[PDB]
Amino acid sequence: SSHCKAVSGYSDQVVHQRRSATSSLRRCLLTELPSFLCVASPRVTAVPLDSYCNDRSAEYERRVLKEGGSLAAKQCLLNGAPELAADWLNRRSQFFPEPAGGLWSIRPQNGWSFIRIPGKESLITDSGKLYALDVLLTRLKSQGHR
Amino acid sequence: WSPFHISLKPYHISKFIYRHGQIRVFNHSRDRWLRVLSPFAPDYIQRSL
Amino acid sequence: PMVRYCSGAQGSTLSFPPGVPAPTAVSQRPSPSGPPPRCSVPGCPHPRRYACSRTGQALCSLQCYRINLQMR
Amino acid sequence: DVTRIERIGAHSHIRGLGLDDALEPRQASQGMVGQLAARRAAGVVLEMIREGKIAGRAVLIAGQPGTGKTAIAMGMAQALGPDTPFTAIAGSEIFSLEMSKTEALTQAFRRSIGVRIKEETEIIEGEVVEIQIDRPATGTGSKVGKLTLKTTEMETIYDLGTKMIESLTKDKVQAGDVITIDKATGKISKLGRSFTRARDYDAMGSQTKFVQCPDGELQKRKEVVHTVSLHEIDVINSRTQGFLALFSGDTGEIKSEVREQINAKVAEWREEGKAEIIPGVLFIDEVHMLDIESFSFLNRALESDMAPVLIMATNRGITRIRGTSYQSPHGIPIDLLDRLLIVSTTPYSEKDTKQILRIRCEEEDVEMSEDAYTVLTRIGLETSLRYAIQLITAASLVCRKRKGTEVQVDDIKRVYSLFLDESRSTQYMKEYQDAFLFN
Amino acid sequence: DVTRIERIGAHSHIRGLGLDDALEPRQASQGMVGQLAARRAAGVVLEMIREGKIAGRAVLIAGQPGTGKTAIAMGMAQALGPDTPFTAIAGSEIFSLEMSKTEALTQAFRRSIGVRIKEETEIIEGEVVEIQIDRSKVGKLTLKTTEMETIYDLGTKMIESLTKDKVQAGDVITIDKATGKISKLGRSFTRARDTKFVQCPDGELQKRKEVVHTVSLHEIDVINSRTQGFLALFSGDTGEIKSEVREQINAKVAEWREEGKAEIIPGVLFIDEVHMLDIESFSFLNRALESDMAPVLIMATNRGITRIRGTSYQSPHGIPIDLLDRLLIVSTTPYSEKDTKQILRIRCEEEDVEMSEDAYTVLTRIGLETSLRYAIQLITAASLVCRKRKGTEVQVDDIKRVYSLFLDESRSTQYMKEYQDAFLFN
Amino acid sequence: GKISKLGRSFTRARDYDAMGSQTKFVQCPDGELQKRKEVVHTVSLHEIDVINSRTQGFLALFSGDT
Amino acid sequence: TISHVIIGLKTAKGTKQLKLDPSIFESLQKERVEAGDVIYIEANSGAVKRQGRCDTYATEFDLEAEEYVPLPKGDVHKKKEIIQDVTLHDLDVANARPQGGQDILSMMGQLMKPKKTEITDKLRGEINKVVNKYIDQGIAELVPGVLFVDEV
Amino acid sequence: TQRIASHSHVKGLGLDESGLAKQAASGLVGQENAREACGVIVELIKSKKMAGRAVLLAGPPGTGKTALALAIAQELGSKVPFCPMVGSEVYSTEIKKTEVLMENFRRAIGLRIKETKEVYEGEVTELTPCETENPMGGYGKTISHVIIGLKTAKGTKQLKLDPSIFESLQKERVEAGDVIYIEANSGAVKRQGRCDTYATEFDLEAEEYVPLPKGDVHKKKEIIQDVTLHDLDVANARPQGGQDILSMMGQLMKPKKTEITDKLRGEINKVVNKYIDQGIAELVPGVLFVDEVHMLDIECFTYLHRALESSIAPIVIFASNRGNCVIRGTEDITSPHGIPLDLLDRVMIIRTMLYTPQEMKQIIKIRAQTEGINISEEALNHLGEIGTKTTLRYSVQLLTPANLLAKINGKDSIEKEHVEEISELFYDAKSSAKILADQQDKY
Amino acid sequence: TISHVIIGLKTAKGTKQLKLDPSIFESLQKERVEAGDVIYIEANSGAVKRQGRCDTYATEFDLEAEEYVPLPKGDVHKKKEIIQDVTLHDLDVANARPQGGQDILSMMGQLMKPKKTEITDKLRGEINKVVNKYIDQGIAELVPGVLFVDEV
Ligand SMILES: Nc1ncnc2c1ncn2[C@@H]1O[C@H](COP(=O)(O)OP(=O)(O)O)[C@@H](O)[C@H]1O
Ligand SMILES: Nc1ncnc2c1ncn2[C@@H]1O[C@H](COP(=O)(O)OP(=O)(O)O)[C@@H](O)[C@H]1O
Ligand SMILES: Nc1ncnc2c1ncn2[C@@H]1O[C@H](COP(=O)(O)OP(=O)(O)O)[C@@H](O)[C@H]1O
Ligand SMILES: [Zn+2]
Repeated sequence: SSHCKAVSGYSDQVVHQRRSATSSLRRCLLTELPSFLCVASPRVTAVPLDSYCNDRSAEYERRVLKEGGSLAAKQCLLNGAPELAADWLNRRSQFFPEPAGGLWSIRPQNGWSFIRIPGKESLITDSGKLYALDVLLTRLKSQGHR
Repeated sequence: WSPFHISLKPYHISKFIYRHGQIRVFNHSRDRWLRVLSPFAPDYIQRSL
Repeated sequence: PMVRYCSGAQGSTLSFPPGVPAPTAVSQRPSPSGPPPRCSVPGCPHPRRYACSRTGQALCSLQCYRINLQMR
Repeated sequence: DVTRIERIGAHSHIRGLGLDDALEPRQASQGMVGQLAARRAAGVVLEMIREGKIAGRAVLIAGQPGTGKTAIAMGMAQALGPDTPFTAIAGSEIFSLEMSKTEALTQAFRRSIGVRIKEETEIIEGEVVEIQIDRPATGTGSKVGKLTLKTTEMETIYDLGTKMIESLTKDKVQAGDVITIDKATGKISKLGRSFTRARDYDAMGSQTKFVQCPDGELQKRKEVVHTVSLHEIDVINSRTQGFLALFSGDTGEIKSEVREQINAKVAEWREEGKAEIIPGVLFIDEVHMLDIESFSFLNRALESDMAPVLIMATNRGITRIRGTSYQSPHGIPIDLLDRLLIVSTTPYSEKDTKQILRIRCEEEDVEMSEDAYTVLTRIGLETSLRYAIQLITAASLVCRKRKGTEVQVDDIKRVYSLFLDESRSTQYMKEYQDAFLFN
Repeated sequence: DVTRIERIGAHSHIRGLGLDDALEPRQASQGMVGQLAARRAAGVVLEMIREGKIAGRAVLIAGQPGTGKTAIAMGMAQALGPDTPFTAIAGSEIFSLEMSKTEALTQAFRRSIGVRIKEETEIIEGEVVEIQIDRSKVGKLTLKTTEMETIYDLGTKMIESLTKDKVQAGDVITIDKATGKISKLGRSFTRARDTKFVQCPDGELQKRKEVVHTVSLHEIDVINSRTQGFLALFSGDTGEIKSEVREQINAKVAEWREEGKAEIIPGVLFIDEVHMLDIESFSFLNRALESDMAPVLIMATNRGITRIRGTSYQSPHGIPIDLLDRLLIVSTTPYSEKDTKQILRIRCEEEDVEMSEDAYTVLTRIGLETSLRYAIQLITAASLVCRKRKGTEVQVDDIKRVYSLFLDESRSTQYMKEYQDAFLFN
Repeated sequence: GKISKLGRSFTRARDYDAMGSQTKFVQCPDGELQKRKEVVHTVSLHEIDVINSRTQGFLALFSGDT
Repeated sequence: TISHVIIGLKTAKGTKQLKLDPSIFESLQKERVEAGDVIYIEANSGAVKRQGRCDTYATEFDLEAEEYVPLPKGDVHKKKEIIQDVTLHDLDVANARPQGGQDILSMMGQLMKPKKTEITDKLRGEINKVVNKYIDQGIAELVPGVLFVDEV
Repeated sequence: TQRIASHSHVKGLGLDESGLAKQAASGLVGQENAREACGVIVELIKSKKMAGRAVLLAGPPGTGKTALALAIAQELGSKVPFCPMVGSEVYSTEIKKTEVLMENFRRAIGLRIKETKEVYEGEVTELTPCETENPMGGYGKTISHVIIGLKTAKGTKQLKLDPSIFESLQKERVEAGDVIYIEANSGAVKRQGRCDTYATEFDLEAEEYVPLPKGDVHKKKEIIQDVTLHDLDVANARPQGGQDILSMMGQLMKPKKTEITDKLRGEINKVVNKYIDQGIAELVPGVLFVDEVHMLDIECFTYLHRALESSIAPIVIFASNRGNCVIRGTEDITSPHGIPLDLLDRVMIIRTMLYTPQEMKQIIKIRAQTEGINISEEALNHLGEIGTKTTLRYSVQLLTPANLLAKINGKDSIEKEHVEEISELFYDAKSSAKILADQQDKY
Repeated sequence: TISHVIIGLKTAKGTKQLKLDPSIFESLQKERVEAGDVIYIEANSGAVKRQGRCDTYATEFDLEAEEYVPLPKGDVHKKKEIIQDVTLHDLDVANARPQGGQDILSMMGQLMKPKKTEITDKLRGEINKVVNKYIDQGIAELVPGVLFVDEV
């Protein structure tokens, strides 16, 4: 049960070949949950509330809060540790860099944005004619017809 | 489609409150004595140890 | 300016191009010392905990510090 | 000789309901004997569930203690199959300190309606010959490489982009390895090191098992079948990158809006033909324990179009409902009681108790004499069937202690004298009135 | 017609508590009528609230259900008006899960007493004509009102403050000098050729504006709790404010009052349905009403001699004698025929329904026989029926029809005894 | 090899007329400098439990958060 | 520090250069966006979505894992009108524990356990004022509905 | 010396080859039928066939039911788990009762798995990046491998390593004089610190020195570890990693028990089945002993109902000492032993009877000898008589204070006067109850 | 590199010079205090509060984001005798849990919401010992107060 992957459990796998149509069967193996499942999105999004005072000291303080209180804490909460941030900065010249330990390590399938661009494959599932044509095409391709 | 985005007017704190309202600001001279009298000071730690 | 790393069948290989900083270096064993330093007072056989400040000799404890202070 | 995690339990002999193609129960088949009417009704409801067209149907099984209600439940669970979701929940498995009773019941309901997805991907299984990495000196962090794969028939050379190289480095893949490459997602699954390539080796930097080389063509297609319950889809979509809550069970009182969103999305998924939704069965056992609020939530939750075919079980009589002071049949208010069919079970006889004992001994691999069988049946008629079932293992152990092979009446009498029954224990209990606590 | 968030509610027809300068109530004014002996006694409490000299006073309104004990307390809020805090909550809303019951009452007292201050600010408001920023950086812009123009040289900070918020020609902008915030209001009509259209401002560009501000005492307590304490004041995440912080804040406010650096505005706490409030809360109230910073509270009870919650003891109003001595009791009286008829007239005015004169007598009879609320809700149903009938004025035959569709408690209970078998647990 | 600052000497408590956020004035240590000896420690079993309860459990000894 | 971000976006019509706030740069670096990757930025919230590399770079690598999307059609910068159905409780809950924005507080609040909280009267009143202001602008239309309480 | 407990003498049931109970063996006297039944139960547990079978030891207080469970545990050995429990452990403020019970049920099932450890460790001396002498087109050299010299207290040897390990060596501070270790299976490198040999070249160094390793440079051994099935649950529920904001955040927050979902168990069972089928791990079922069961709840009993007929549950031994008592969680539903009848039909009842004065005296003597106490016969008989007057516990408890009184008086054994004085000093339950009844007006 | 910093204060009653340890210099640098600002300093606590730029520089720019204040009309050096009270419970609460050490410019106080906890007895004993030691040194004295309970 890794903390960075979506593992459903164990399920048998079938690997079909291309020659002689031989299908091999595998035993229990770790299975990753399909990505598409995540489709939910909140109805409304809000910017976090912020305060406002009427002097330069409070303005400076809230401008600090707008980009994090300190650089040390910012790289801590973004890479895992300041030394981890330095490692990520200089990893470019390393053949085998150590894995990152911050928010950049976490990579959700849809990202942190809730905007959802209409998938192209919807073209098939919105028209039956297209649906037909698709399956007939797969068929004819298999057979070899022009 | 994207979620409807809202943004509220910032909460307003007056300058009188920002200057004389934080207990953390008008009691720094009293929190200093609590940090002096804390038993976690290295002097007391070494002495007791 | 390309550093090549080949995990071949016969064995691994890491190549370095001309004028590359060639960070790969070497190491050696610095020569050790036979006897450890001892307390400057001939009678005391303890090792050197520290060196004195006023006169600058190896010392071990309060007694040898007082001895060195008196004998100077 | 080897002992797996699954042992011989109390219902380990029941392999089904034992019904013919005409749905007529047999006297003795598939580990089930007697109780013809209840088995018939169970077969009817099993065929009904298999058809899977109507929703929110409830069935209650009532009868005497130790008359096979749980046995019927396990039988229909085994007959249903492994690929059809079945959930067994006790009566007290919903009173939780982490979520409300209604929330627990909602999770139990949504845990029964499964979604089956067939996932077909294109993969490349092959042995690694050599790997080429060309690190940049300064530049801007762009890496380039090549990778040669070989099988017993064909071999090829592949180019590498800037995405799989980091994965290959993270997995630390070197020469002499057999790997499966997922073309779609891009993950690298490690099988093991080969044989011939192991001849040229440095000091031990990787010591593990050994494998062979994938024969045939280098590129193939793999297929997986995923069965995902609605509840875990809800948990997945309730928070970003939240997946340990499937195992940790930390999600509590999920927001409804997520639930309707998942319901709608599952509806479209069914319409598009990609995934297939299959209703399951929920089995709540000893359901007299449910508070009245749970029953009344069941009332409304059973009228939805996604509810499962819940099956009840109760052995109580005219008893007050938990949390109230009103009497009612089966300890259940009439409102819920008026929305389901009730199946009753009859007490057993000698002829079928003997066959129950015989099949239990066949399961446990114990041999007794016919006189021993008669004595055991007399015990299992003067005393409950569970006691007679339990005595079998003790008698077999006692017989094996004296280096015997066939259990005899003397062994059974010895075991009867050694252990005790509830009735005999209570009888011996009355003579120590002052010796016990709080009489 | 656009629909506001606020619509025609149960008490939406009340706008202020009508009384004369001598505190004597007239028969009909400001939408509410009746209760001659109750409106006069409410005026004294309203005057005490609007004074603010004395602290910690409790008044309880007791009477028959439906006799306006909630109506007069709702009109008191309207007559008090804004700028004086008024917190109204239900008696069953203090039983929180993440907050103690004793702490909820304290959190409710401190939402009603406020602290008011006045300060000065420098504001630069006007229409901008031209902006020029070179490549530190040098900036220059010319502001223009209807009565003057002025050029300005910008410092380095103002360069960023103007580049962050893209300001072009013909924009009416307001700037806080002490902070540097650009708050554009719109564009002028002059530059509209080739999105709120505002005209150019008036007067001097630089104004010394006096700004008054009031903050709840509970607001002050919550700000000091966390690193950003104001955030928890909207989401309710605050819980169990330490009792030592409250004492220090009280001392601070007391010395502010003594030095005249700020003023204290007493408020009103309305607590509805007190009859269901544990004896612990009552005992806490006995001691929380003797504080210097104790607001004035109005409380309403519609129950008689009843067992008080949490115990097995019986006391009037469902309140122990100890709390009854602290407060003053005002008793309402049941409405009469004329009062009921006038109430129906006022309601029909509120929902704007034109109905016949002969219907008032039958509606008044129905209200007098059915607790006066059923008649109140019958009006909208009758109007809907008449609208379905394509008529214009509500007639008697269109009321009795509704009288046959929707039942009341007495008729439904009578129809319940003859279906006893089919009804559960009776 | 861990440094544990205890404060400043009494005789060094005048060169600054505006002391910082947190400073303490303690007398200079006396006696021998590098002391080597044996000490006895009496620890309750509850402390050993709490320490291994979580990653940093010694805070719970005073906080009561265990 | 970073003050400006210069981004060149090439659609079917052509290419344009834009200057954007450093927060947009932070979001772009967050999503691992390089040259040749189709992106979609909204200016109301600053959110950035990456759809993968362009279809032109299809034959560059024999083996690859990234998905390829075709070149977008239309103008680089464009505004669109979206009709949305919402409830008061959605706005209230979104303002209770905010999750919008590209900062670190909301990003990490997106990962915590979603616990309910008791909303105070102040937030409800402020939401009422905001929605009234929206109504007065001729955009927000109110459609009150029905709540069905069963087994009351 | 190990301090004397209250059940130290119990070393076994003391049975023959034929299973008959000896009169006095392994610290147990009497209860012959109970000992025979417990031996049968021990054989059942060792059979590795049944699952979810339960036995209820029923008898008056102080008759040895608790002792017999410990005797069964001792006769079982130490390679099979034996989880004790009381009836009050279910009531938790952090998690529901049926999860406390499920976790405990999963505790009493243990695994045992074997593996090999291979490591190269020791002091580093030199690092020679041995090159191949003939760079390739477009490059000035071609490093072939890295020669690393490692020395321990046994000897020095040189190892040829992959060049990429050098990239890891510069990741840490790999200089001559440090001691390192590389895992053969993993292949990583880790630095422990500088040797003690160079601990005197300075007077104050910020790093702490470790002793030079003793033994061969390349170590390889075989180890067998035992983990219960509940440990896998907790390990999989809370992934202990550091390269995440979630892992570290949870590791900073207060740790709380979480209700483990049944899907996690469904996969752990599958993987352990696969590894058992591969012959790598050996499963050993154990025993779970609940004492004072009468403190459970009706919900707990109703969950135990379903819990017992499972094919995975271990063998459970219940113990109780209540008469006809009201079941906890109900109003007035009385039942024997405070246990519901429907559950009580799933258990095998073992009756435990009282103790005769001869057996009581034998128990007193056994306790005295195990405790290291010498007693005279004229005092042992008086102590046995006193115990028979009141109870066995009150007789056994007076052993130590009498010995202390005798040692104070200087005598090396207890006499009549010591026993009578101790009995005069302390009181029993019966006399105290009589005094309370007499003086009820002043309490 | 740095040992101490010399600062010069001036009002319309005189001028003084002060010597600051690097901690106070760091505190000044955090407040973004440059030459020509009105500063308030407390020697006992080390508090640093910037009260705005002096009015004499108000003409330096026509529009500046800063706010300007007049030169103070008072003594640069002020001495007072102050008597402070603090109950034991304050010490227990302060030392029970890790003190936030956050007074703005930190988002790590935005993670854990403070909650009242159960104070152990070991802490209370340590506090008692420390209080005894300090009142034996003569720095502080002790006063036994009174507790009053209603609705007992
Ligand atoms: N018809 C049957 N066929 C086979 N076994 C049965 C049958 N009825 C009861 N049994 C056996 O009786 C035992 C006890 O039954 P149980 O499940 O406790 O009944 P209930 O749950 O109704 O009390 C079970 O282990 C089961 O194997
Ligand atoms: N004096 C009054 N003037 C106008 N309407 C009234 C008056 N008294 C009661 N009502 C009506 O009664 C309804 C609510 O009664 P309410 O005051 O809640 O009863 P109670 O006083 O028993 O709480 C309101 O819709 C209101 O129109
Ligand atoms: N068969 C026995 N042999 C020796 N000692 C026994 C025996 N049975 C009981 N005892 C002693 O009795 C004491 C209490 O018995 P215990 O197991 O607590 O009874 P219960 O479980 O009924 O409370 C124990 O200290 C034990 O040494
Ligand atoms: Zn010396």
